[PDB]
Amino acid sequence: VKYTDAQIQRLREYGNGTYEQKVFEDLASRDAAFSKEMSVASTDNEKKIKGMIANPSRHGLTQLMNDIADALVAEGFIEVRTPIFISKDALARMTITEDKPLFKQVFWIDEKRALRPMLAPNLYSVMRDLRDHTDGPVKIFEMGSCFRKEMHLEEFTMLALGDMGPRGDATEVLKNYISVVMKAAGLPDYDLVQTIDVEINGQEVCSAAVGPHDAAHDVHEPCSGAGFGLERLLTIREKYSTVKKGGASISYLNGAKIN
Amino acid sequence: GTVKYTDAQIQRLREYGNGTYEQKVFEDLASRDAAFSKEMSVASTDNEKKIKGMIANPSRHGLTQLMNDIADALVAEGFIEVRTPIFISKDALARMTITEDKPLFKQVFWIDEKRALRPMLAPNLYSVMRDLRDHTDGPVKIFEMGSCFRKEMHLEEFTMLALGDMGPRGDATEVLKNYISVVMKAAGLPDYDLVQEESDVYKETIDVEINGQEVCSAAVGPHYLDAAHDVHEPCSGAGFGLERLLTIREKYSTVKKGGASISYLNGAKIN
Ligand SMILES: [N]C1=N[C]=NC2=C1N=[C]N2[C]1O[C]([C]OP([O])(=O)(OP([O])(=O)OP([O])([O])=O)/O=C(\[O])[C]([N+])[C]C2=[C][C]=C3[N]C4=C([C]=[C][C]=[C]4)C(=O)C3=[C]2)[C]([O])[C]1[O]
Ligand SMILES: Nc1ncnc2c1ncn2[C@@H]1O[C@H](COP(=O)(O)OP(=O)(O)OP(=O)(O)O)[C@@H](O)[C@H]1O
Ligand SMILES: [Mg+2]
Ligand SMILES: [Mg+2]
Ligand SMILES: [Mg+2]
Ligand SMILES: [Mg+2]
Ligand SMILES: [Mg+2]
Repeated sequence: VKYTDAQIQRLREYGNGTYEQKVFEDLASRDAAFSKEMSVASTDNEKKIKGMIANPSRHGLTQLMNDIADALVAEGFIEVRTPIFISKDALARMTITEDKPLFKQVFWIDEKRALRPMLAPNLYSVMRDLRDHTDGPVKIFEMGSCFRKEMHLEEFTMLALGDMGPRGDATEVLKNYISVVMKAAGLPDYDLVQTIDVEINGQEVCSAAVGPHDAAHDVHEPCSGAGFGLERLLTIREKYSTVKKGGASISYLNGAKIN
Repeated sequence: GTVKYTDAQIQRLREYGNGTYEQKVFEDLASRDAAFSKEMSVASTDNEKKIKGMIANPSRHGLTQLMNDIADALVAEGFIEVRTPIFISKDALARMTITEDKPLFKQVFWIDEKRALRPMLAPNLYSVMRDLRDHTDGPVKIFEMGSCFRKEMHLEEFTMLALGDMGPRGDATEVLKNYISVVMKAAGLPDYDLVQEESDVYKETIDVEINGQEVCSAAVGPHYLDAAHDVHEPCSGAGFGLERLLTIREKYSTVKKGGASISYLNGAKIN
């Protein structure tokens, strides 16, 4: 026997073990193991919360953001912050129009504005404007909340980075930026898949592309960028049993259930 | 003289300039207009220099840096940093006494019939604080920094720092004043006034004001609000506007330049 579906959900509520691989000889031994792992999960959870209260730390998601950010600034990236609201026109220039599947996932605020589902539209705008002020390449990044109707969260934290202007072996430059982020995140082992996808054990954690060409302009600047889901990265690194425990929450705090 | 820059001229000067244009007086319209022309060119020169410096010396964002400076100070004092969802429920708003007939209710961005963008951090922080009380007999001290939203020194999206301290050791007002001091000093704004102000939600607040400008509202309770969140002990909290703090410290001429933007970056207009 394995743990039942309901037992798996019960174990993952307070526990961060790997429960799905466990196998047993009969119901009696499944049930004995379940009772023991439930008790251990709950007591460990309680001790972890008592530890945060006793010795508070920066939030794990905030820490991950700072670790990546300082690595990117050291690589010459400017940090930007852009609004969570974006325009319908801005989405349509992203090709996210009434027919695209993502469009149905957009949270509208009024007839003309939405919560951003991605950072790219704002980031490309800022990169283009900064390039008006320099002869050299412009490298920027942003970390912030994005929203989609729905490892899926309705609110999730994206890291988006971009590099605009004269490059030189753009694909290798982008792969190096991915390396910088993944190593700074504490996840040095990953797979690149095909535009480039980053996977860990088959789970996508980043999508990146060279030359996402900006209908407003006949002639484009060379551009590269990459978008990472930070709750996914944190979940994988800390081995949390669901993606709902390491990010924003009123039930979980840094992996532990508070209620 | 008595002639000032026109309101339109002030807006034009502040678009790229961070000077103090509202102070200028002139003898006549000709002198006003000649000064305007000169100071518009200064403003755009200074703005371009700031942009070029940012490109030559990439850095963390000013708002992010302020957030880190204050957060590290609060963690050093034993505050837990929490992150909570931007979405909150209509019922959560009602427990704050933000119901259909209140003015703040009119400022809420609704996502659907039952959910809204949070206009304040208190609803989620009350929930987390109360749950953490189940795990300790001592003080419960938490803070969050994050975006709040209100239909509208006012932004529609702004970054609140909110802190809560439940079951403080000592007098709740004295403790609140001390943690306000920790924040303001860590923000680089050690000179400020505390002023009692009226509040629809809190009855009375203690506000932090710098030269008359509110940057924080804080309160002990009141009891009805605490009890609505199942809190039955001395409690206090405070909410700071981080863009307002940064604007005042960096002497930016509007509140739109130091936070999130696709036009401004750290005080400079990029378009
Ligand atoms: N729009 C805008 N923009 C910018 N900024 C801003 C805005 N709004 C606001 N802001 C800021 O924030 C702060 C705070 O807020 P308020 O106060 O509301 O505001 P007002 O008064 O309205 O203002 P004006 O200027 O218009 O006049 O407030 C609030 O929200 C409050 N909530 C704060 C607080 C207090 C207390 C408490 N307690 C507690 C908690 C939690 C838990 C426990 C306890 C909390 O959180 C809290 C909070 C202002 O100042 C500005 O800066
Ligand atoms: N709902 C979500 N919750 C958490 N992370 C997300 C969510 N949507 C996207 N991400 C993260 O943002 C990154 C940006 O990629 P992108 O917008 O192309 O995602 P996607 O193609 O919709 O992903 P998925 O196939 O995993 O749903 C994704 O690699 C993922 O890590
Ligand atoms: Mg998706
Ligand atoms: Mg993808
Ligand atoms: Mg107000
Ligand atoms: Mg006020
Ligand atoms: Mg106030």
